[PDB]
Amino acid sequence: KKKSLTELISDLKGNENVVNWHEIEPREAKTRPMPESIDERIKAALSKRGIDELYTHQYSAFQYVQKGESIVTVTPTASGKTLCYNLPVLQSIAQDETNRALYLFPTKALAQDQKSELNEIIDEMGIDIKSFTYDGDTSPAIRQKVRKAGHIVITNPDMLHSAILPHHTKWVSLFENLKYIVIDELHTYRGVFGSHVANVIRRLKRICRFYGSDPVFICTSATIANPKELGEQLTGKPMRLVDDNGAPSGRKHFVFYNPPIVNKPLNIRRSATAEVNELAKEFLKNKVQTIVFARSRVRVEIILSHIQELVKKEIGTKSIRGYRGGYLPKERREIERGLREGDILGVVSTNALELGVDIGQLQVCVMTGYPGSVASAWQQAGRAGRRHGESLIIMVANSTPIDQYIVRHPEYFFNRSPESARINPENLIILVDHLKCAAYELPFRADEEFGAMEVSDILEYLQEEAVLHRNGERYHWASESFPASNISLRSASQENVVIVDQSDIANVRIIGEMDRFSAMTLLHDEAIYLHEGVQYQVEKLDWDHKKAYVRKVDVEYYTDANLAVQLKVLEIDKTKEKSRTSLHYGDVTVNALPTIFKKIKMTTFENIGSGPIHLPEEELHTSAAWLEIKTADEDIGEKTLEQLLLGISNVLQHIVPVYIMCDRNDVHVVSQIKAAHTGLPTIFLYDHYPGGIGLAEEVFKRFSDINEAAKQLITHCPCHDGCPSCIGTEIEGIKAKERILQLLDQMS
DNA sequence: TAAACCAGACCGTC
Ligand SMILES: Nc1ncnc2c1ncn2[C@@H]1O[C@H](COP(=O)(O)OP(=O)(O)NP(=O)(O)O)[C@@H](O)[C@H]1O
Ligand SMILES: [Zn+2]
Repeated sequence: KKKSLTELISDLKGNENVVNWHEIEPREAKTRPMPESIDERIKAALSKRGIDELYTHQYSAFQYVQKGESIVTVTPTASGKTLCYNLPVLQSIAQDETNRALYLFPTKALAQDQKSELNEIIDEMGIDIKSFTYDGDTSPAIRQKVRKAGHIVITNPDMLHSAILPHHTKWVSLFENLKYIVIDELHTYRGVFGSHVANVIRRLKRICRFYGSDPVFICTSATIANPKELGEQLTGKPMRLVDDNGAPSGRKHFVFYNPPIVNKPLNIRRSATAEVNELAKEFLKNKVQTIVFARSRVRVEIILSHIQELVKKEIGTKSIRGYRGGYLPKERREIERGLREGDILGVVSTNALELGVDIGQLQVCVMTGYPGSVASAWQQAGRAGRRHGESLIIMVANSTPIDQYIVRHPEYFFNRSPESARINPENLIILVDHLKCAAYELPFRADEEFGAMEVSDILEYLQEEAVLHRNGERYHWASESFPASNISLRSASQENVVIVDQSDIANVRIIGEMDRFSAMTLLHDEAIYLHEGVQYQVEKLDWDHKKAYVRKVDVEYYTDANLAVQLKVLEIDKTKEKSRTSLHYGDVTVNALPTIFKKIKMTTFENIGSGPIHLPEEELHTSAAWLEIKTADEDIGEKTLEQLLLGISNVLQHIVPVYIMCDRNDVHVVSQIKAAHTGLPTIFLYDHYPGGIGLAEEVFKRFSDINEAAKQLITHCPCHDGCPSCIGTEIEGIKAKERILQLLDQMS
């Protein structure tokens, strides 16, 4: 009636729907002694924390930083990440208490957690070293004190952009004695957002070199293929990489699971949801600490409900919690604390827990479908694993062509190294914005470089635009305006819809948040919102004021709605015809229609009703490049053509971010069989950004190279006929690669 | 697919 973790592994190993088993060997610690040049109080505080010797990567980090070489360390989960930058910083401040340090954290939550850990170690040390967070949530009263009292300042790239750099005169104390700059999640600063952050760091560099201090960069990265490369491109300093993980590891089983078949003629497999519910059932009933990742928020709530209902009989009510970003802050801090301290047995989470928050180590990880990227899969996997014991990671594939491809061909996943991080810090829009901010902070000499090389031409352009005035060889700010306040480092942002519960008007409370775009389908005027298994019904969605008023009624079902997406070219402004195709660049609009939502019983998963959603067709206006296929009378069948269009779309989504150095999400590639304005099959590439940010323009400009590199990728892909790294394994004839390549020929 | 962020200081009225 009680099975151990190893016994449960044995049961899984045999006679199952398992399709692959991958054993990751245990790794015993590799270590060096604590450098006894360290302050004795620091050694004692670390000895209390079980840190008597250092790991190889921690030691290498310390020595590298001690000599002044900038580092980027790839410290996995529970591998002593924090100490790599905490030891140099605390050492150097304990040496000369006039020293200071910047911590750059991608979120405010991680900033608060780092402040907490630093405060604990500082209290154990006994020296009056103050570490403050200066994010947006810092109340304006304490900000003045923090500027001139905080030895360690913990912020965002965002808050570095908007407040610290432009008021560098109010941060004198910090800037004159800046020895270290910590960047905690290098990989999250990629794509266009990384392009912005790069120029933010350039402005930080110029302020530092002005105030008389050249600090050294300590970066932490996830497992991306180019960590040193992204680190150098982002910091602009020579980066030396810390690869060798010297932390203790345990046996790790990484298993591919495929639901059984329930109707072979129609070839429908069981829900990955049901198999995951039952697997987490078996693991949590035996009190095994388990993380269960789900691809969407709704599936997170569904799996939470099912798992809790099936396991409450044996384990209890309060042992299993959910996790998604729309939760309240206090809620998420408590769930993190509970996963850490060991009083939460199971957690069902969105990808929000791929982010390196400290929830400790899990024993079992369950993936309800392939996350969508190799790096995300490996991140979800690294969330489980004891220091010495065993660990198990089950990836229950679903009915996705990509997931079933991983299942039919498991070597494909384990040979692909995780994705690369690409930024273009010389995007015209981004570089111009940040030049304006930098000039506002300090007058910029024309001959002096900004990152790569001289930028005097853009400075002439800026003087022409009444914004800069040129005195001598330096351009001064020539406008009463404040540039950094109207520039958003992640302008693909939004106001969020606040979820308010007017049940009793005596105690009306905010129960959560949700991005405006998602509220169209998850918080419509009769939606059901599930907040950690708690049922609410949206009474009314105030779209204009970003509010969703709900009540706590108890029903049997849950709502799901889908968005019909459209794309309409407004006007073509640049175009180039060819022998068989035509390539245009112009303005397009993407339209999202809420249409109707469906009611589905939670227990049976059967449709029990439908309803309308009366919301506006929300349209995004942006720029796009697109390719029209010219057809004669001798033309391909429509649906063979459509499948070929989908293949070309996949190949383009792979090649374009590589060529124009941006992220895969910075540009979408949509296929249309009969475009509305021409009737001709078309491939659209539009960057999803309110203002056209020039990705589609560069796609149009360098499109021939993109095309031929696409052909190159198709021919040098190791698969038979097709895989999800090229034409996407969903064309329904033989020799699909050849047809795709021929279409690429007619485009070239 | 989910998720994330944004002057310092003064002014005029409660
Ligand atoms: N030299 C050491 N000896 C013993 N334990 C150590 C040592 N260095 C680090 N640790 C342990 O490391 C644990 C947490 O590591 P940490 O510095 O937080 O990186 P991390 O867990 O990988 N960050 P994350 O990837 O977001 O989870 C603590 O519980 C420490 O006890
Ligand atoms: Zn392939």
